[PDB]
Amino acid sequence: QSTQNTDSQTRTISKNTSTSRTHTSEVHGNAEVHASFFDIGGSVSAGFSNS
Amino acid sequence: VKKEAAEKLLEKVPSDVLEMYKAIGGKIYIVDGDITKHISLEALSEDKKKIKD
Repeated sequence: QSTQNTDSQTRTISKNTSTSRTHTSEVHGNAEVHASFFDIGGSVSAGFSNS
Repeated sequence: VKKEAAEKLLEKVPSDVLEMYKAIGGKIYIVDGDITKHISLEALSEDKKKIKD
């Protein structure tokens, strides 16, 4: 029979770097109905966002 | 909106720890032949043993 004892100390020094590039499109919509005592309106909107 | 970027959470791989235990090392011990000398006459004898009157 045999017994083994072991100790281990590890020093790990690590580097990392990164880039990233995002390209974002977007198409918005809107409708609106306004009402008053005597004033009524309506509105339609649309939006085109690049990024 | 703001992009996630994603730098990741996982660091390195187990494969280094896996390789650590993966150690095989050296096994078995010397046996059988050893040295072997030996010398004596317990096998056969030699002495005058005849019969007469």
